[PDB]
Amino acid sequence: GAMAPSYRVKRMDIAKNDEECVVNAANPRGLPGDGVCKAVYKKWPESFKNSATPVGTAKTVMCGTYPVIHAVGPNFSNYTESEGDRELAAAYREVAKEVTRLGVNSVAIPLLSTGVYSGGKDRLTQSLNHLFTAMDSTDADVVIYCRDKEWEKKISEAIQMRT
Ligand SMILES: c1cc(-c2ccc3c(c2)OCO3)n[nH]1
Ligand SMILES: c1cc(-c2ccc3c(c2)OCO3)n[nH]1
Ligand SMILES: [Cl-]
Ligand SMILES: [Cl-]
Repeated sequence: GAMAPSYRVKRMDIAKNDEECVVNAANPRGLPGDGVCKAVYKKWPESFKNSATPVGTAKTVMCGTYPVIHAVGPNFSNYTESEGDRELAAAYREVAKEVTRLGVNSVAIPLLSTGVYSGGKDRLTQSLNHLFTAMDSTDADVVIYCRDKEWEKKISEAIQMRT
């Protein structure tokens, strides 16, 4: 575990992370995808061997010895708000199981279902709160990666508010 487990947020490509493993915002079919998923495909293509996994689950595949945790958030275009909320919470619980199993001291994580699976809604708070619900009981240092300047500020505020 980390000596003083923390949350941090950085505004940069998660493919450039400085953590011991990465979470991919994966699609269920293990396809290269878009956004975070395509960045992860470019950096760790070997990790897409048999990475297909259902919505609400995570499946880890090693790129060398570097673990890629493929976490499949729901696409809110297809799910009801209620069912999507349940699957988004479930994906993050499976990420916490994998991070724990791997024994890493740090993990790079995107906000699941906030991009093209958002169904056109701002889900920063919904996705971040499910991240915290899952990761709070882990002792890994968590580094959240985002692209938007305003999201960075809002994620940073939410982290600092609970310290
Ligand atoms: C294509 C674009 C990017 C990207 C991701 C996050 C960023 C960023 C660029 O500039 C500010 O924060 N990664 N692949
Ligand atoms: C649309 C979204 C992105 C993207 C790629 C990598 C990222 C990211 C966003 O947020 C952190 O790591 N590229 N084009
Ligand atoms: Cl997404
Ligand atoms: Cl973002």
